[PDB]
Amino acid sequence: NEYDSDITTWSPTGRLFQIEYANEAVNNGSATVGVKGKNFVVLAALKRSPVAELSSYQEKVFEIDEHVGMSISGLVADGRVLARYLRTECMNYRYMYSNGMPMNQMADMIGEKHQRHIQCSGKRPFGVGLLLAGYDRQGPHLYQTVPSGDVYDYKATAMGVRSQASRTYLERHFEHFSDCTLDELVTHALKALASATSEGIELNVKNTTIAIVGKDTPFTIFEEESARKYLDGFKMRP
Amino acid sequence: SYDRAITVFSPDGHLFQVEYAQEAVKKGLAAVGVLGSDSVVIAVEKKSAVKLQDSRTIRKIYKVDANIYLAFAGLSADARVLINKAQLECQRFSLNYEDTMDVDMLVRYVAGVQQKSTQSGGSRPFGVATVIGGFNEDGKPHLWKTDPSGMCSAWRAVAIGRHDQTVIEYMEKSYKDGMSRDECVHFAIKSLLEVVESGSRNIELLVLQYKEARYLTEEELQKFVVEVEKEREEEAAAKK
Amino acid sequence: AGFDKYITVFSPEGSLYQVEYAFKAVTYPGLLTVAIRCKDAVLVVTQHLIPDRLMRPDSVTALYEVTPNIGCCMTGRAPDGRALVQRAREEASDYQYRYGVEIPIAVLAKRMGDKAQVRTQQAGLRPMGVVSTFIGMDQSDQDGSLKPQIYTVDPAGWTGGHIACAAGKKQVEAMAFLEKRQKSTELDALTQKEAAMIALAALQSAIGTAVKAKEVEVGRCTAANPAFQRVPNSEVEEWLTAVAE
Amino acid sequence: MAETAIAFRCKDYVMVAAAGLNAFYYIKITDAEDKITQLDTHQLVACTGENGPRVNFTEYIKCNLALNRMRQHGRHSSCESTANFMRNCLASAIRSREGAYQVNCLFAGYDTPVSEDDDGVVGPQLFYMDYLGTLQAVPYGCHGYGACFVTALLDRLWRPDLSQQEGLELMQKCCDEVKRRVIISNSYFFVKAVTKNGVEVITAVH
Amino acid sequence: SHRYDSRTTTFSPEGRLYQVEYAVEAIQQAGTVIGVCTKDGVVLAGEKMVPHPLFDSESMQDKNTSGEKMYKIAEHIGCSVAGVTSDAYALLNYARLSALRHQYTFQEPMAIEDLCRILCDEKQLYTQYGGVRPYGVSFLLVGWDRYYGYQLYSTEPSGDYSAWSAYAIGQNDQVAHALLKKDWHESMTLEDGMLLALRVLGKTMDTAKIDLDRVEVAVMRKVPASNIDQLLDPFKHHPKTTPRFQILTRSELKPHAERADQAREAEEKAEA
Amino acid sequence: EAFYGLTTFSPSGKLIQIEYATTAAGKGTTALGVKATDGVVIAAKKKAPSTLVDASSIQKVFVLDEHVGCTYSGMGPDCRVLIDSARKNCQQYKLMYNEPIPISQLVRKISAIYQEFTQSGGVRPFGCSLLVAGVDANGYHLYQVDPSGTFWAWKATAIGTGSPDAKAFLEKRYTVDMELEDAVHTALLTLKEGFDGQMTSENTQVGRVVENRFEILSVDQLRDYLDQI
Amino acid sequence: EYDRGVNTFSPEGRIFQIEYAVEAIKLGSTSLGIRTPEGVVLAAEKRVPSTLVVPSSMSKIMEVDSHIAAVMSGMVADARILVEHARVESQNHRFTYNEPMSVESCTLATCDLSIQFGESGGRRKLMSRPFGVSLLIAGVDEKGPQLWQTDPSGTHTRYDAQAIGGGAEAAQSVFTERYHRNMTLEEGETLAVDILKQVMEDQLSPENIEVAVVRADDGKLHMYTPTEIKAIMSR
Amino acid sequence: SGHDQSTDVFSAEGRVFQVEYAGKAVDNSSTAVAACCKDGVVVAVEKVHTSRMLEKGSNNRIHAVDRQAGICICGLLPDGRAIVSRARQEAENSRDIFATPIRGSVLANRVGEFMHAYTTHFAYRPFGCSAIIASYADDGPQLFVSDPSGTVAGYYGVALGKAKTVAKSELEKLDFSSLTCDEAVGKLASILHEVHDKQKDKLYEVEVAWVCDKSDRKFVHVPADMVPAE
Repeated sequence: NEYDSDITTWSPTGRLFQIEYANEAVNNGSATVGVKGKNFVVLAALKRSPVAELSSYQEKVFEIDEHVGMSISGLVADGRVLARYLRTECMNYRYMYSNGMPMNQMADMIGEKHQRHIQCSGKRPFGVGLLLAGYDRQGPHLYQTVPSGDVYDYKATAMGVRSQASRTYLERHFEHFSDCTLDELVTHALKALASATSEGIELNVKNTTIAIVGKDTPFTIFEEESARKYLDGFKMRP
Repeated sequence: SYDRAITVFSPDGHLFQVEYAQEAVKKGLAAVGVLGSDSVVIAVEKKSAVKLQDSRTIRKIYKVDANIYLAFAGLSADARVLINKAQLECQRFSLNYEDTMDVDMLVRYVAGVQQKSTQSGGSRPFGVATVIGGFNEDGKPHLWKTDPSGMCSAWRAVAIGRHDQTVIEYMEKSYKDGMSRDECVHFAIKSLLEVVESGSRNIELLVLQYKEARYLTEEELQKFVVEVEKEREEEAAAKK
Repeated sequence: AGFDKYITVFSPEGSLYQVEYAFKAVTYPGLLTVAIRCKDAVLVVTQHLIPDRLMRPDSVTALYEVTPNIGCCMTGRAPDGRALVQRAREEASDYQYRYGVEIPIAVLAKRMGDKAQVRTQQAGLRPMGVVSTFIGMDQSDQDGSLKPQIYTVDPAGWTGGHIACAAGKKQVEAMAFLEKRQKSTELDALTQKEAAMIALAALQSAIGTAVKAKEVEVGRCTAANPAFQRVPNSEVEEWLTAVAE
Repeated sequence: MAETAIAFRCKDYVMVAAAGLNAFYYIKITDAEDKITQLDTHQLVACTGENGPRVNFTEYIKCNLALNRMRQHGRHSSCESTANFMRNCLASAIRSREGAYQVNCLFAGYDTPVSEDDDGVVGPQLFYMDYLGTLQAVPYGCHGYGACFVTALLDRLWRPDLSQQEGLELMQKCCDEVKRRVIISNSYFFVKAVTKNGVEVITAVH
Repeated sequence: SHRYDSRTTTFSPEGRLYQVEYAVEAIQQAGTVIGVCTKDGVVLAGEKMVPHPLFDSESMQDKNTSGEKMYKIAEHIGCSVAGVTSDAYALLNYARLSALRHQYTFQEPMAIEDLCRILCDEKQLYTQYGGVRPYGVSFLLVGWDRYYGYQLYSTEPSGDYSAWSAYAIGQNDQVAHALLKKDWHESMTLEDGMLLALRVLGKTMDTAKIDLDRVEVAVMRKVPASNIDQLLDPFKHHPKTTPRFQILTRSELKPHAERADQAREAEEKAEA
Repeated sequence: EAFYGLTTFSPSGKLIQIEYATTAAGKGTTALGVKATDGVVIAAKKKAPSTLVDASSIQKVFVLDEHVGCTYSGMGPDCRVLIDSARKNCQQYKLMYNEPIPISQLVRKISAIYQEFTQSGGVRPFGCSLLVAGVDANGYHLYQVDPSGTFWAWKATAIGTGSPDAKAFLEKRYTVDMELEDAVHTALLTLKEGFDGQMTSENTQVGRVVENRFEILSVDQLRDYLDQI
Repeated sequence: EYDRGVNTFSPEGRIFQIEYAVEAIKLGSTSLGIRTPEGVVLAAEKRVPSTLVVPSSMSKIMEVDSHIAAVMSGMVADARILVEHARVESQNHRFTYNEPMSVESCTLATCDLSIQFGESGGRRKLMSRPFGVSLLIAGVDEKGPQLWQTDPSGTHTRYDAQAIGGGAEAAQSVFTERYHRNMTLEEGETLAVDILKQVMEDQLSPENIEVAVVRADDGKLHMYTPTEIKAIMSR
Repeated sequence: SGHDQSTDVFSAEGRVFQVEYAGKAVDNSSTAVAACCKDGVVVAVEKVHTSRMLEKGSNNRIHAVDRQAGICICGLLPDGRAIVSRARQEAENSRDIFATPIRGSVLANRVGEFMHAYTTHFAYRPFGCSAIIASYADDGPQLFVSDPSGTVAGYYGVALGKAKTVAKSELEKLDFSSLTCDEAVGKLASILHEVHDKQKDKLYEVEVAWVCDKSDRKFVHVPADMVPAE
């Protein structure tokens, strides 16, 4: 293949192979699931488990603003850069208007930022995908961004390694998400995340992060200590 | 401006430009530095007497500062650029702090410059390795070596240039700690003559003592080289 | 030393391949234009054919106004010429703001040729695959009268005046017809009607299809009316009927 | 200008002297501050002005001279070359954003043949330097309030062929005159000399 | 695009810079010029291209600044070039600018070694930075300064320079070096030194009865001062003798050429 | 953005890009110049591609200043950049010294742009050669400048296609004490020898440097010289 | 080779330059790190090129601040830039907030410097290549002893016991056993010494390795001398 | 070979192959149609969804550029978003520097000039989308199409995308002189539904927008209960 070595090279069939490679990079990251309810959005992130004594920690879920947060999958450095950019833009907006940025405008800004790096010769696409969970006057929002620059407005979605199982599970309970309560939404997200784990690994607090955003709930991250309420009692019943 | 990435990684984790600069150093004139109890001896290969060079003597060991002297192996022009940078750094240091730069500070600066030469776009690395000797303002003789990759290390006896590994391995088993001024001058030549020809007109040696650096005259060099070559014949006879 | 034809570097024969290839982009679209000048006016006729009946015929055109007194026709890659038109307009405006007088047509053509030459010496820039034909009136000295003027700019930056010129697909046949007609009559002594008839006859003979009025667009500058304007379709129709004899 | 610097050149030496005064608006911070900076082995400058600009200018000049000696393999610069370098620096300062150096200089030196091919100056050299970038070779020069008091005195008493001891007595007379006629207290005068053997710090005169 | 970048300032698997070596090879085909540094002056003798019958001489006044092969950098500095002449002109202008800047700053003539060093950094800069080709020219610098007297320097198209008592660049430089080593001594006069120059040139270009239309000679010597005016600045020391760079004319070069070729017969007739 | 050099050395020490540019500079129409004890005359060949080209609009002889002219052979668009730079240099010199620029200094200035484009990054050498003729304080001058930047001073020379034959013809006919109109006759005859058809006053452009000025010849003047050879 | 650019993606999604710089880490010396409630221990193999080298001039463990140390593996010349940047950022944090800078923040600053590589000049001059250095930053802060690991990709990861360099996989295999949450400082030191023994081609001597400790109770960094290393071995 | 790797290179026959590859990428995108009805412009696009869990309105391809102007994207959506941002910048420049709404032809020319500039430099690649500009300015209703090559053409009716030829043939059956936007919306929706293959794109939605007199000459989306069900 002589059309995949550059970003400003079109394939003869009308393809951009570097962006496809970045999508492949996103497809190899840790699995994460986003679920949108009537008033709440819940993200579930599958972090690395310890090797029987050695617990490694890596920050995947970020808090962007009082009403916004996101989960990354893929290149962690690209996710950090995108988090810094989003936090700066949120701080700029809240300074000018004394209110949080609307989620649609935010998604447009992330899309434009992604597109800025897919057309210049001295640039490369972000090898990371994002799940944006937020709340504004228009209600709950759940977005997914890809290295190509496309932003998808989702009722429920998943991304990462072996996330097709999570997606096909969510495709059976998503139409009821508008009626499930917060606890039911968390259980659905946890089941979707568990559908993406390996054979011999069951979900537990050591290897799962739970992010929640709502109407009166600022974007809150839930980890080892605070995740006891949602993960201590939980098991996949086939 | 032109800022293309010149030094890049290879599929085996190697920087080919740095390795090629090191290979260019491997083809340079040999140089040795010896650390003594109160003196630092620097000897360089002093390529030859062409009979066409100027009668006026020119030193192949360069005075970076009143206390700090340098020798190089590799490309001469890159070495001159590096030496000019080091001299400017010494003057800037003595102008911003009123104190003379220590040997290790200058060595770190030179190593940093060489490192930046391997990570700046549109630029190839310096093909120079250096041996830097001197004294701080509180005695403390210092001898350091830098490579094209920008790595600096202090030695008790160091060799750079062609066949430097052989010289280092030879003087590893024969270097004694805390030698005198005459021993070190004796030690540097016999280590240098292992890879340079027995012709006595191709050695340039300089001794550094506290606030006093003096190049040996040709006759004083002959006195030491005859002794070291004679000792080499007795060593050969002792072997077989 | 292997490619020598993807960037603006000399071939072993002392030629620029990327500039010769831009000359083939002029004739690639299959369009043809003919510009002529009579004793008191200058006309340009460009093929304006719209195979797609769903396309608004008056939206796409190859005739542009550079200045009220200088008009232009672009033959070749349609967007490329558009870009050059913009440049030309800027080269006019700045000139108008620098000297206070309207830019002469020859000066504008020379500056446009200078712009084209830059893209043939800088490596990263692609030449504009169009031939520019500027028509207008030139203010003469010592008598004050106006004279028709045609100036062509090549993708190589070559700038040249013309009594009559053709550019595009089958331009050689049109030039041969114009040269043959020039051997008998004197083009600079003809009237506007005769020059228009000659230009339309050359355009028809180059392609051999007996064009209608909707298939061509004509721009014009006259001594009485120095402004560049497009000839209405009725006058083109009467010209074509006069040619049909 | 508050501090007076004196210099005079004889057949075999140049003697300079600089008041050691340092003050804060009427307060004598110290009276022993050496304002004579040795630039080279046979070169020095006596500088009048406030501490900041004077120290910065002298250190800049000395560091540049040392750097030139390094890059020229220990080749020492002539007095005229160094004086012109200082003059160029001062003249460039007056048209720069940071402003002019508020320093007045008396540059003294002794020129020796650098090699057997040398055919330049061999005697002593003295240069008067204004803060604006003026440079003038003078037999004697002065800066400060007492300068004029000394100058006429020198015009009365200076001779080209004065000996070292008689030159020392003349400098003592000049310093005494400055102490006698200037309201600004210049008690100590920091005398140095340049001869063929280099720079000597003379303690007899103060 | 980066595909067509030739990567001039890059190392090769042997640590050698191919552009520098190719420039050196280019200089090998240039005309030969030989410099001889004596104790009472320095002689430059170079072969110029065969004069076409339609060549015209630029009717320049002051016929001592630049010839067909030899140029003046400063009043005390001269040079000869070998290689790309158009590249040599830019470097000559740069050297003149550097010398005049040094004279502006210090009001003293620039040292020959300092000028040689400053223009060698210019050549070195193009071999490490910029991504363009280096200068394909070698310089033979001559001059006088009070620190070392008469000097002779040679520069490579890599930034390297060396000081020589006698050297040569251009065609057959190895043969010229071999012949100069045979015949050179420190107790050599200027006229003897010039005799060594031509005799080595005429043998490298393989000619008997050395042709005056194909050889150019320049001399850096010292002459008595002419324009010393003490009244305009009474405190300035004016040296008795000043260095002078003079390019020999057709009538001035042939008296020395006659010495060279009769010397040639005197040395070749006794070989039997 | 194209900051690397396009002209590089070859294993034989040759700058093949400059050689190719020189080859391009020798493919234009024949131009020539002749010096004489009281002036220099340069003549070019304006052979239009067709009879519909309005030969009055095409120029191969240019005025650089009130005392210096030029003509070329090769790429015309490449030549126009150098023509404009030379005119600007002449104007700047007149502004600086209030004197006409000497021909040698102008030739040096032109040669520096050639070297700039043969060594700087992202550009190719020029594909034209210049013949510069003028007057200065030390007489009449005629220079040839090539794409490499090298320049020579000539008594009579030619550039373009058929230049070896033109130079051979000029060598036998040129005389050291040739005067002005004799040089014009020689130049016209040399052009006629290699001319494909008949030389008309609309087919040739001639400029004779006469003692203070360049003064491109008029159509009537060229007819007066064409009906005499 | 310059066939591919420095920002190109592999068909598997990995950046070629970053993956090539990772393989340079495995060609370097072995470095260790142990986190325990009593403190954090850094160990490193010196691998001097000769017996004539002054071993203190090739310090594999550098002090970022009085509470933060850093041990590098790979290209020591590039590691100096990272350690200098970390020192500058820590001093800036102390200047601005009048408090010691956290270990995680220092690692964040190091990775922020590391990620800034590329080829497009534009407005900012970037590095032509990523760093061939993996950093292991140890420290004590308000969250107790913390150990972090830095990659050439610019990704920081908090670890309990991490090893970098040539003997990485064997050290991890030893880590799977013989390690728990609440080892004492002496036990961690002995574990580090034994792991260095298991992955060292040369013989272990007090001057052959470098050991440093940041104590939880003290809160300060303590470089161990050869006699202290011998005392560790004599246990 | 190397004659199709960058836009700054002409082929031996005078072609720019990278632009053609971008146009090929456009030709593989979802179908869009547009009609100028002598009283306004109606544009209709089909959006193919790869997931059934997408929120309604996701991946909007029609965006308002000014009050009276809008752009539909056929091709790479992020490139279309960049083009829409450029068009919005052009429209507000006219309203701020010249105090007048931008004419449809002027906006189309600006979009074409912006898209063409990326086909001339080696450091950039052409946009992989076609832009449909629908305006109702002082120059009347205007419908333009901008090609990745940067050429703009005005149309009465236009079709782009994978199912382009059949949609164009269906558009050939309209009159466009008696056609009004009210019935044109239904006509375009019916054409899009008929021409779309139901066995390859399982999840499809029809997104229709228009700007005529009924919206006070404002470019807006249709009321939800106006397009046909199928």
